[PDB]
This record gives sequence, C-alpha cells and structure tokens, in this order.
Amino acid sequence: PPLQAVLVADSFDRRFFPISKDQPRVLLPLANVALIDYTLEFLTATGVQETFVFCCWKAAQIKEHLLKSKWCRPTSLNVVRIITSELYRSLGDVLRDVDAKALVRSDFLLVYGDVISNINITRALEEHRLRRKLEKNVSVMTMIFKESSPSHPTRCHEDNVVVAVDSTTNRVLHFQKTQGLRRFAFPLSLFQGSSDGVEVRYDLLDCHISICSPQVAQLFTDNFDYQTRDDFVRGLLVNEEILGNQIHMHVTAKEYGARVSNLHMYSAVCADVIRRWVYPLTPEANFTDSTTQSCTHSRHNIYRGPEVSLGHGSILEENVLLGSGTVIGSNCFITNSVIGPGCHIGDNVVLDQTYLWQGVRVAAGAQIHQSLLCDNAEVKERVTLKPRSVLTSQVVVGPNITLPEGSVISLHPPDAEEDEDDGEFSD
Amino acid sequence: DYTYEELLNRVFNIMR
Amino acid sequence: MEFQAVVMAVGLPVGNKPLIWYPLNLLERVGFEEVIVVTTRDVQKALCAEFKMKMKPDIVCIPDDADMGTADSLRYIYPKLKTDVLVLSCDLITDVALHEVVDLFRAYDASLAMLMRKRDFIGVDSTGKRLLFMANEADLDEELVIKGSILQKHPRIRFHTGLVDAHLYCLKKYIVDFLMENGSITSIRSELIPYLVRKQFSLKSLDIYSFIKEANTLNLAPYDACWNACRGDRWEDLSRSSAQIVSKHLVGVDSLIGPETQIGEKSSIKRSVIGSSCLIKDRVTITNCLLMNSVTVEEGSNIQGSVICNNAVIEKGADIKDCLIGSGQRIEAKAKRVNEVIV
Amino acid sequence: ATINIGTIGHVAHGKSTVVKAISGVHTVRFKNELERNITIKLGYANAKIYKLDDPSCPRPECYRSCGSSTPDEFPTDIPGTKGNFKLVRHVSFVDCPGHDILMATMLNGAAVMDAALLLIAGNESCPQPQTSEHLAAIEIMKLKHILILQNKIDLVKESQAKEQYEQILAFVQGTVAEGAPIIPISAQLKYNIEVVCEYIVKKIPVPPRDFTSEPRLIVIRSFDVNKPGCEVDDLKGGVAGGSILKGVLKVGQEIEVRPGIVSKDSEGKLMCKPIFSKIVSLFAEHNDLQYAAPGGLIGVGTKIDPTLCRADRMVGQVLGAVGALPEIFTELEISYFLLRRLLGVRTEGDKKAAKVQKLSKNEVLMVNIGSLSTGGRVSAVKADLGKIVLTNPVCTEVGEKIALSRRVEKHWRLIGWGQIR
Amino acid sequence: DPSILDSLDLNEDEREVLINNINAVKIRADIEVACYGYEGIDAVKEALRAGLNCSTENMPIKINLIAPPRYVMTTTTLERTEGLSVLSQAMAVIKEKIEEKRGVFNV
Repeated sequence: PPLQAVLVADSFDRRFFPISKDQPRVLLPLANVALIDYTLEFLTATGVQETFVFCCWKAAQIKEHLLKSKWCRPTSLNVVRIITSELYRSLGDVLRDVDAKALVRSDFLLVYGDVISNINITRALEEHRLRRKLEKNVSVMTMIFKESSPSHPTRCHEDNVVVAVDSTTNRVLHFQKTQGLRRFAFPLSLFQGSSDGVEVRYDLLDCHISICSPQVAQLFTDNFDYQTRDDFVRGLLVNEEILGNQIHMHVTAKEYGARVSNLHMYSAVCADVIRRWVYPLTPEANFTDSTTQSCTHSRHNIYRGPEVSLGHGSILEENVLLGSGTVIGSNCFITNSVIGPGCHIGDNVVLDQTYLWQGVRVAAGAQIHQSLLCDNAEVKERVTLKPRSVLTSQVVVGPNITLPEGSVISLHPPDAEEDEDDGEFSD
Repeated sequence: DYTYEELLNRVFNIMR
Repeated sequence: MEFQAVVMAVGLPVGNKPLIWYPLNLLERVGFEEVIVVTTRDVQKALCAEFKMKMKPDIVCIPDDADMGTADSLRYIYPKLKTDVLVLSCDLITDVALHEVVDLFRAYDASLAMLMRKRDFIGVDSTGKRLLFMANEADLDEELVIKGSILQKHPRIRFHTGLVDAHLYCLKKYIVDFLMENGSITSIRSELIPYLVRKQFSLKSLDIYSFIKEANTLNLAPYDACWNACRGDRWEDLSRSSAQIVSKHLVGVDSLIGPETQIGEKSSIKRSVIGSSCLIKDRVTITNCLLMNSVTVEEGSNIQGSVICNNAVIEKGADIKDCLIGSGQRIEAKAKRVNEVIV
Repeated sequence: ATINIGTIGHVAHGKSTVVKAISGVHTVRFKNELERNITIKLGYANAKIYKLDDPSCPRPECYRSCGSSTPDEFPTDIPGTKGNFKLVRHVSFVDCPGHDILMATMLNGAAVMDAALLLIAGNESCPQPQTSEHLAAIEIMKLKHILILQNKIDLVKESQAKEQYEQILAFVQGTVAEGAPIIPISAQLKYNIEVVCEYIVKKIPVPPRDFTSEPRLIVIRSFDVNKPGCEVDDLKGGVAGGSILKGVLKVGQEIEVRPGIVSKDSEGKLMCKPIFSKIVSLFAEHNDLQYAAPGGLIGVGTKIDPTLCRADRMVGQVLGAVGALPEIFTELEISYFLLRRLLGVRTEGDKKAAKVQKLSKNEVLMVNIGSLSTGGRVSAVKADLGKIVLTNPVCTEVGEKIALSRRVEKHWRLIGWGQIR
Repeated sequence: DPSILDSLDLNEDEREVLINNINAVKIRADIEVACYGYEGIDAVKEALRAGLNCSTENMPIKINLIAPPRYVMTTTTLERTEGLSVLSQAMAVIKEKIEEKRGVFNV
C-alpha cells in the first residue's frame, strides 16, 4: 500500500511568541529555508508520497509560501492538501478529523510540524508491519526514537524524556517527562506484567516521529479526551487493563530527528545542521531547487551563498551560512552565524553564535552574541546583546545602547519585554 | 452521676 | 593472602551427602585454608561435633548466643576478622567457579560484590556489572523510585525480577568497620547491601558489582528443591549408590545412598534420593522422594513427593502419599493424602 | 503507690485529651509524642487526688483542677477547696489510651492494673476502630475497677453522642470494658473535667489493695535512653517509673532474683541468686513517704548493676520476693483460646473471624508466656490444652496468658485467653 | 611562668594571645565491668578505686571512671608510655574485692 503521512504545521507549544506575530511558527527560516521543507525532504527520503499537512493558525501564510514548494511542483512525488481548517488547536481534533474523512488508508506515519531528520523509517516501518500483521492489530503504535546522551544540547532545560520499555519485543511500558524530578516512579505493574527483563532509558530523544495506524484515529475518536500525543500514550499505558494494545517502541542509532520546540532547540538544531549532522540535508545540497539557495560550500565549514562580497580581513572561523545578497566590511568577525539574505554589515563587528535573518542590518562596531533577529531587524553602532536576546519585526536599536539578556523586543508593548522603538526604552 | 446528665442537658443547644 | 572464608551459616548436612558442609568443601577446593564456621548454640553444642564428623583437616567452629542475625554475628565475630572478609551463607550448593566474582572484584577495586542466579526486584547496569538498585515489594508498595541522579549519570538500566542470589559477598575491611559502628544494621542481605547502594551517590567513591548466574542456587524452605541437586549431585561427585550395598534389581532412577545401609529385597526408587543406614529391606516400592535414616520401612511404600526423616516407622501394612515424617511417628500403617502433611 | 488505674476506649475522635487531660502528670518519654492518636505503654503518672467536700475533688494542685478538651468553654462543677490541698500518698491514677502497639507491656504490666479510669469517644462509624482489637490485651489485667467514660455528650449530635457507647458497653464485653460504667468525663465534649477527680476517682476508686503481701515485683518497664558517649554519673540501679506487678516496698525489702542471668547450665530449671534491690526510692507524689504497698504505679529505683537491664530489658522479667516460689520452669501447663473478635481488623460477615487453627513444626509460633512473648517451632497443640515450653526461665509466681500472633505479617493480633499452671 | 613569658603587657591581647598561644594526649582505658548485685558491685567499685589509688601512687595520671558503663581511666602518658601501669592494679580488682558477685573486666 502507499505510505501516507498526516502532518500538522502548528505545533501547539506556542512558545515562539512574539516571533509568532509576523510569520507563523512552522514557516520559520532556520538556515534560510523552511523547516517544513526539511520535514518534507525527510518524508520524501523515507519515501512517503501522500502527505496531509495541516495548519489552523495562520494557514494563509503557509499556503502562500508552500505553493512554490519543493514538493508543490507538478513533477513532485508528494501530493499535499493544506486543509485550511481553523477549528482545532489540539492535535486530538485533527486526528479525529483524519478519522472524519477516512484520509489515512492504513499504516500511516504522523509527524509534528518541524522535525529535523534524515531517518529511513523503512526499517521501523517494516518491523511495525511485521508485528502488526503477523500479530493482527495487537499493535496500535510503534514509537521510533534516537539514542543520545542527556548532557547534549539537544535536551534543553525544558524537555527531556524517560521511558520504561520491554527488551523482548521492545514494547513501551511507560513514558514520562522529567521537568525537575530528582527521583522517578515506576509501578511493579511493569513486572507483574512479565518476569523476563524490563529496561528503563533516559537516552532517547523527543524524536516525535511516531509511526501509528489509523486505529490511532479510532483510539482518539472513541475517547474525546486526548489533546496531545503524550495524552494518548499515557492514557493507553494506564488503560492496559483492557483494550490497550500497547506501543512497540524502537530506537535508531545513526540518525538525527528532533522536533524543534523552543528558541534554544532552534539554536541547537540550526547550529548542528550547519555542521552537516543530518547530511543529506544541508543548503549547499540546495535540496529545494529554489534559486537563491545556491550555497557554495567552501573551506572549513564556511558556507557562502553567491555574491557575498565578503569584507577585507573579515575572518570567519567556522559554520557561517552567509546567505545570498549579503555584504560585509573590514574586520567583521563572524562565527557560528546564520547570515540570511539582505544583510548589510559594518566594521569591527563580532556576531558569535548569532542567528540573523532576511532584511536584517547592522552598522559598524556593533558587537553581538548568542543573538537572534528577523525581517529588517536593525541594530546600529556599538550596541550589544546577550543570550536569547530576540528582536524581530523590524525593531531598531539606537547607538551606544547596550542591552540586557532577555531583551525580547517586538511590535507590541504587552507581550514583549519592550516595544517597537528606535532607541532602547520608550515604545 | 449528677454531672454527666447535667453537661448533656445544659450544653445541648449551644454545643452543636 | 587477602581474604578469610568466613561463613555466615547457622543451622544437618542431610542426605547421602554432607550438604551444609559443601560451601566449605568447595571453597576449600580453591585455596582458603581458613574457614570460620559459626555454629548453633541457642541450646547446646549440637553443631561442632557434627563437624568433627567430617573430613576436612582445616575447619573451625564458632559458638554463639540466642539470636544472631547476619550483620549481627558479623559485628560479633568482627575482632578476629583481620583482612578483606569473604562472607557466605548456609546453603551454597552451587557449582559457580567463584573465580568470576572475585575476578570482577579484584579488577575494579570493588567495595562489595555478590552473585545472582536465575520479591526483590533489582536494577542492573547496561554492562551488567555495576548494579544500580535492589529492593523487594515488601520495602515499598509499588513505586520503583530511582533517584534521577544515577539515570543522569548511568544512562541505561536493565531490570531483574528473575533472580536467585546466593548471599555470597566478597567485602572490604573498611565496610566491615562501617558496619561495626552501625549497631542498628542487623542483617546484610535485607538492610546492609541496599543501604550501601543507596549511599553509592551523595575515584574514591564506592562500588557494587553484581553477577547473573545460570548454574545453581541456594536452598530454602522447600528442600525437595535440592532434589534437583540430588539428581545433579552425582555429577558434582565426578571426582568430588555412589557406595552402598546395592540391589541392582530394585528401581534405581537417579538414586543416592551411603554405605552400610538398608539392603534387602523387593524395593524400588524412582527419580529421587534415599537415606543411609536405616531400616528399609522388606517388600517395598518407590516413593519418588527422599528420606532420612532411622525410619523403619516395610510393606510397599506407595508414597510420592514427601520426606521420611528420623523419628518415623512403618511395617506390614504401610502406605502413604506426600505426608512428611517429622517427629512423633511410631507408625506401621497410615494411608496418607498427597496434600500438606508432616506426620 | 498502693493502687493504680488504667484506661480503655473507642477511637476516631482524637485522644490528645484522653491521654493527658487531667492525668495529673503529663505523658512523655524517649520519643513518645504524647498523643498522635493514642499512647500504647502502660505507665505511672505521679499525682494524688483528694476531695475537700465541695462539688469537685481538689487535684494535687493546691488551687484548682481543669482539663484541656475545650477551646473556649466547658460546663463544669465546683472545684473544691484551696489551702495546700491535702492527699494521702502517690495513689496513682494511670491511664491506658486507645492504642495497642505495646502488647508486650500490655501483657506484662497489664496485670498490675488496680482500677481503670478511662474515656470513650463518640465519633464512631459502624466498624469499631478501638473496639475490635484494643480489648485483646488487658482482658486479664486484674483491674476489676473500671469506668469506660462516654465522651461525646454535647458536641456530637444525637446520633453520635450516643452512637456506639452503649453498643460497646454491651458488645465490648470480651474484655472488662463493657462492665465499666460511664463516669462523667469527656474527650469529645469536655464534661466537667474537674468532676473527674471525685466522680471518677471515687466511682472506680483505689480498691482495697494488698497492704503487706509478698514483694513479687515483675518490672514492666525500664528507663534509659541517653546518647552514646555516656554522661558523667549514670551508674546507678534501675530508675523505672511505671506499674510493677506486686511488691510491698516496705522497710528493708529485697529481690530473690530467680530469672536473672542464665542459670547454671541454663537448659535447666532452678537457680539461687538474690541481688538486693533496696527499697528506699518511692516518692509519694507530695512528700518523701516510701512506706508503700503493692498495687499502685510509681517511680521505683533499683540497686543493681544497670548494664544488663538499664535499657529495655526489664520488661517481662521480675524482681524477687519473700516466699521463693516463682515458677522458673518454661515447660509447664498453659492454655489459650481462639479468635472470635477479629484483632487488627474486622468485618460484619464472619469472614475475618470465623476460622481457627493450631501450631506445628517446620514453622514459628509466638505465644505470650506470662509476660514474655517467645516460642518457635512448636511440637503440637491440643483443643484447649497446652504443654507450654520456651528457651528461658520466665520467672513469675504463676504462668498466665498466650499470644495468637506469630511472625505473620506487618502487624500482629490477639485472640488468646488466660491459663495458669 | 605565663605572666613572666608575656611580661611585656600593653593590651590584654598581649597576655591573652601570648599565653594561649603555646598550648589527643591520653589513654582512655575503658572496660565495662560490674558485679551482678548492689553489694558485690559496690565492692567491685571500691576495689577498682583502691587499684586506681595505688596507680596514682605509682602515678599514671588520672585513673578515672568518667563513663558509667566502662570505668574509663584517663591514663595519661606520664612516662610517655604509662598505659602499661595505670591498669597494673586496676584489673587486680578481679581478685581483690570485685570477685564478690562476678565483676569481670571488659576489653
């Protein structure tokens, strides 16, 4: 049978506020490319071809950009249906909705908005198939996950995962997050279930590439009380007395799938995809034939779009996706950056770890750090910033003005810790 | 003796 | 040397084979001249002469008091313990080549060790050497509490409810001392070891080094279990029935018997072991069970799965079924029922 | 110290008052925490109650007498009279609250209970919290005098101020608790906590007690909990404030210590070793009057090397007497009864209290021989006859009582009766 | 002579620091020992006292009983090894007067 993949392009961890004001979450430029693109290239890599995307909040801009998709070409292998429904705000309803129109034939692979991945599901896909039809629907879900180590910057302060699993069929036994739990709690339910070895793990990522089966749309319709996948899995893990038909977990070893959630996660995944950690996917492969993403990979992980006019003596040690249209002056010391298109720079500037974007601009001698910007975001002479110091929506900063850490300024007083300005204070 | 019934019949209304 | 085969054994090496003596025997096979063997002095001296009844030129006998818990008797014998001890429990009947556990110990400077053949769910490491948790359902009701620290350091844990440990603990002198000041810690197996593992986390830290086993075990309340042992025992008796007045006509099926024993006519034995120097010589049959001596046997013992210990008798009309022979059986005919009965 | 008291009562109302409301002296020891629900040890509270011919008896306090079972007011009678309120001596009025976590003491020191000044709450449901197991320890506690005082009289409603009080004064008769009246007191309504020095200390008054009988002291408790790294001068005898079984603490008493250390080749029967435990230490709760008598509950001080029993080792044992009879012979005759009222938990369907059984070998069996609970691998057991034996001399002048609680589970029960050899 | 050592005294700090400046050291020989009564035990204590008195005569300093269970003689190293003599008479109680009601010394 074909391999169809439900997909929702509004991850309800609505954290990229105020950034979510101008352009929606999913459309975000990570490395001058749509995350949703990364996801779609993934879907094509594992070879699925009938993908059902979904966006409720701000579906307009989604279609606006995705009409010219790498997979919205007539030659594409993937067919897409942006069902522009603005009723649900929890995945529960969209899963009962793919129930409500019998879209998924059978054996689908649901996926959140902006998973960064290179994973070949086919190994999983087939073992799922095996223990689902050589076992006749005793499965409902076969979670896929990716081995890691806790200390990595993939698991930010916010989100980790810890899970009890079996070791014979690798079936899930319990799933739970660990936002500040110096201890944990596992019931002997585990062992009164079976006396042949049980495993606990804290070294799987929040891969969020759940394989599933339309009877998951069943398990969501039959009980209208689930609003997220974790709701699903813990409800089914407690409802094992009857009609559980538990999850058959499975971990990979060689790939990299992360459901980017928070600005720290975006940070980590961007400055790991520049390091080719996911390759095939990296903008010098220009996987979206979209023109201006011609990225002339070069010495020592320095990427370089065409026509960057890099400034004299501007050292750039590593991992600098200088996008198209850029221009740079003398001594501009960039590092780990992502300089999008339309980025004029001054002199003596340092931009360690920064993430500029399109439209951005900056004058001379303007040290920055750990930063982030957005469309026409501007900071003039001798400004300075600090970790997570977002600033978007064309915000400006005046000369001489240092700024503190969380300086998330934007086009709104009430939500940003500043407002659209051309100084520092005074909205 | 003479005090148990006294308490019982003198605190019936006030003490709930 | 660096050890002492101190044996925490209380309470007899029954059968056709000196069972209780066998932990000694086996450690004796691999060096370990010294064997501290605590005895039973809750009434009288009923255990030491029983060791004078044995054949190891280097054994030692230790009297005791009313009640001696494991760590209690540890603290008791503590002074004469002047090395890294090697404690050991009563019913070691297990062909484990002990070189593996002391191997692991001598390797990773282990503050402890133990064994586990295949209550008491445990968490063992990925590599299966540095265990990380032990408990039982008695300890706590249901919640497998594991302090997030260790999962934040030791990444992947396998579990084990399918275990039969053998209470064998290679130690280190300073842990014996750490116990000697801990007057309240009564028993090693129940409280000490889990306390130490609890204190594994707040290289000069401590260690715990378990081991999975699939060869043999430690006997408990069902001693008919070690009939398994009996069936297997003769293999242990390769160079370390076997010698008796045999009949070669009566049923011999995985049997065991000592010399100068019940040799008569018209008997049988099916898949079990026997006693030594008792009265079983009349018209008899198998009992698929084991017996101790001094139990006069006669008239076709149609029994199955029981014990005929001392203080028993039967003659000329006897028949039984899974009814153990305890004390107070001056019997000659008592048709028994296979349910729980010890007459 | 000539006659003491005890207590018994239902639960599930809060006995932070039925433990130390008008007991005279408070209740606290090494990690005691006087009343979370109730206390379990039966001890001695030093106080001397006496009347002055006014509607209540002046407590050992020379000004008044009141209780702590009401936060703003409690209707009560007259207090009595001041003027350095008189008394006789340390006529103990001890109390045993509604907890049963000291069955060793509740079977050793129980039989030294002369009276029983108690309380009975009225916040009970259909199943009985303290009227299903808490009457399975002091059944033979020798306290013919008893007053199970109802408590809920004004605060609990009509269907709780009289809910189970009578349904226990008729159906808590397995022990001597139902045959006790309800003298005016309260732990849930505070009914004249002053009048509990006359209408209680004279309704279950100090019974005519033994005045010069044998010094048969069976020590029920010992007092030493000090921290290691011993202090300056803690080398003395006992120091034990509690209820001793018998004993005329007269001029020049002694203790024919039969049980003591292990006898000569102590798988034997008898011994001979008197270690004089001088009788000079018994303050009579108001004055230095130590011409005491057997029956009360006071603070005694022994004269021996404390090492052996300064700690909790002088409960179950005894301090000898004149007439060196005491039966130091474990292998004697004794008997017990089975379960009719389910101890530990109960039911209303005859499900946890119907069946009964006996002991055997290859197992363990704890029975409360006299005061001490011991045993193990029993030979057998008859219908209502027992060839009782043990591993040590539990030396008392007789051999009563048993324990229907071996090593079973997290807790224990009690179903037995009393038989003396 | 401390005040002749801090002879130059300007402030109280002078004498205080200069004195407390110059200045674990014991042998806590402890053994739980007593007889099984009041009379034999009083005799055991009297005999241990007489032994400690003949000790202080022989002068290993401070034969004490500052612990109730164990008569912990603070045997000072009077000759830097006096811990051999402070006991020389103490354990003699074992046959002097402590043998009335089984007073046996500990370790």
